[PDB]
Amino acid sequence: MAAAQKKIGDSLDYASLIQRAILPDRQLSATLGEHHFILWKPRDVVGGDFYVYREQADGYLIGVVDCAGHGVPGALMTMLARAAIDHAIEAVGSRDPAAILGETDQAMRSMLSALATNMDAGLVWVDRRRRQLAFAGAKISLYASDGEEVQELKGARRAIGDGDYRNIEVPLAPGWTFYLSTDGFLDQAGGEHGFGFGSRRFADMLRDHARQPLPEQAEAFVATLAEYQGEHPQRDDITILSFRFD
Amino acid sequence: REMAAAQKKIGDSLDYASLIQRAILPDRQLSATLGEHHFILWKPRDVVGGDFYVYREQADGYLIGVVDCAGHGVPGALMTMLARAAIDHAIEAVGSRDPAAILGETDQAMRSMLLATNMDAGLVWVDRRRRQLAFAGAKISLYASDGEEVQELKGARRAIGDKYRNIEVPLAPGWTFYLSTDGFLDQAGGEHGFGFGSRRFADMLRDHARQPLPEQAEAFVATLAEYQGEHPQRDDITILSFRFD
Ligand SMILES: [Mg+2]
Ligand SMILES: [Mg+2]
Ligand SMILES: [Mg+2]
Ligand SMILES: [Mg+2]
Ligand SMILES: [Mg+2]
Ligand SMILES: [Mg+2]
Repeated sequence: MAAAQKKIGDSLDYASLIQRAILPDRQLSATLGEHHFILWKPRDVVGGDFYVYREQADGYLIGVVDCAGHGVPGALMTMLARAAIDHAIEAVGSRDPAAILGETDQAMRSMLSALATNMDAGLVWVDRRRRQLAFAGAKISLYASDGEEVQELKGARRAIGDGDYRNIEVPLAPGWTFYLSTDGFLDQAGGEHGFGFGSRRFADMLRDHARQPLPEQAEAFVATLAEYQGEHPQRDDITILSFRFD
Repeated sequence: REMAAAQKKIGDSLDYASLIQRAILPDRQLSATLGEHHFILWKPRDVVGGDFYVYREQADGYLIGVVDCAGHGVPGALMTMLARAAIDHAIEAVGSRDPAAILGETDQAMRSMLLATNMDAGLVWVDRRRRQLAFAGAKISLYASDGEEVQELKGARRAIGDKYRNIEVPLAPGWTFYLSTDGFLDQAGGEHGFGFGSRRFADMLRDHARQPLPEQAEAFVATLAEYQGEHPQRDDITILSFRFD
């Protein structure tokens, strides 16, 4: 009998309302408008992926997080990590991504006493006033493109909760689109042999669309994966948070 | 054609999600500091629930409490992660000695992060140095018994998320204290499928209040199992008990 399957589905659908409530959608739309786009597709109804955003007068903090697991266990991690990120932003400010990650790690260790509790994160402080960007990541990269060149600011090879973090500071040039993605989109199986999309198809896709309006890029990226994937099930939670300077 | 493998996947996922929820519980700290001066009864309705409990040891005393978040199952379990972190923030912002201030601050921390979102909580600051207690609750009571009388320090009839004060009380020797969510008192059973209730609960506490707390815990489980019979578990159950002298 599939009556139990209906019960769980209704329970998870309501749990997705809780997980959506912790996402900064409204704030992103109201402050960045079309100078951002969000792609957020959990594998199940609730996932282990989420994203953060904190607007300041002089710039903004923006990031993506992939907590251990997907489904319900991943979604539980997402609640803890969202609160751990808020604590960290309050303890060290929103301008130092490496300090935020260090403090997030500590806050997580403080709440969780064999359990996979590690998490990937890519955090960026966009300092509009001083025209420079600070990035710090644990197994998450910052991709940047002007439609000609594709740069990848690689994150540390260590996940949060196992590592000391450092910021990568780049000049902030106009005409550049930035992309923060979890592994899910790049790991999506598909195509002729069932290989994951990968870093090379991803960098090419970004360069190809980087100069385009971000609402158009978002649509093209969704249609590019839908096409690639075909009949293959979604392998992992997908998140792409994009933002553009001038 | 019956894709039953999905039901296995979800079951294994929930069982692993219960390891995450158990990791946020202060079991180890409670056992290491209170030993047999405490007992915990924690039984979610499903694999994961909306109920949890807190504990924070200080040099001069301890903070102990129970929380019942909106819902049960997975949605309830998501609320517990948020509330656990909101309680940590509140303890850091106002200290672990003012239960009413902790509840106020927990409410604010919850409103900043987030739909039924209200929650019940009963928080107690046990002062060892002043030989007193401070209690504040939102739809949760503090029960006390010496095996003869039963005292109930009632919490506000409003939940955290609607509209808090401390009730200070002296610690007399031979008294056992009990913090329970509504789940045990709402358990359907008996002759007419009625919930256990406050009067059967007070009598149960009085009947066992003189026993070692590991024995009380067992008697409480056997009392509900008997009452419940064939009735399914109606809600998440939590009983956190503590004793001084
Ligand atoms: Mg994950
Ligand atoms: Mg990975
Ligand atoms: Mg992933
Ligand atoms: Mg509940
Ligand atoms: Mg109730
Ligand atoms: Mg309840």
